[PDB]
Amino acid sequence: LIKENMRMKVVLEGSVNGHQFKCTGEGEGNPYMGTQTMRIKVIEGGPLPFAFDILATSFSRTFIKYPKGIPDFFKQSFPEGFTWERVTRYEDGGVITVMQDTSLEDGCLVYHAQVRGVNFPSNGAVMQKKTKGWEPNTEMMYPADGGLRGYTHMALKVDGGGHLSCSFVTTYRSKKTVGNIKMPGIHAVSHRLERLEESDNEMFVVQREHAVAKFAGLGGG
Repeated sequence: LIKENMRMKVVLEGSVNGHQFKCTGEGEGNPYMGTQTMRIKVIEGGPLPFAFDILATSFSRTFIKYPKGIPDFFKQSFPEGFTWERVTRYEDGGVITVMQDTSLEDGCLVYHAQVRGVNFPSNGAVMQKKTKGWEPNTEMMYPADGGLRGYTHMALKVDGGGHLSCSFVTTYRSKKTVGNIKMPGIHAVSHRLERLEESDNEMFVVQREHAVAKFAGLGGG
């Protein structure tokens, strides 16, 4: 079901500080190598009056490299797929809630994300488009009643060389209820998300991600 080269398509829509928009993306990657690239268009509501960086982490968990010794929750969830629900809090008060469905349709991964952001300061780096991409990070993953909870502290680079911190907790839930998933233990996922291309107003973006699971040291228990 999950081949060495897999394509994905995504619809992402919602609002940030009351501004409605819709984006569509399509890409491909190597799910067992933890690599993927996506080409994204803002098709409604552009140009967005906020940094695209705040959406970039909402566009793919099937594409994580898992070593022997750590079961891959996401790959095992197919054909039914899985969902994820996330609340992201930024240090300047911005809050983004995202609900995402992941499905496998005609051999393609198909994502739908609904996003609602509020409370971003009007003259902050996000709403003034003064961001410069995400620093690499490590997400902790914990088993929780047959799903996973992911916990992340991320740093968004800003003009002036500072960072805006954010944290989030993601609930990952499998839609497979025929067949069982072999649950992992506590582990960590290292991510690096890079912007490859962008147009002037960010209405076209290409981004690539590398994600590799690892054991979590003392925090692994």
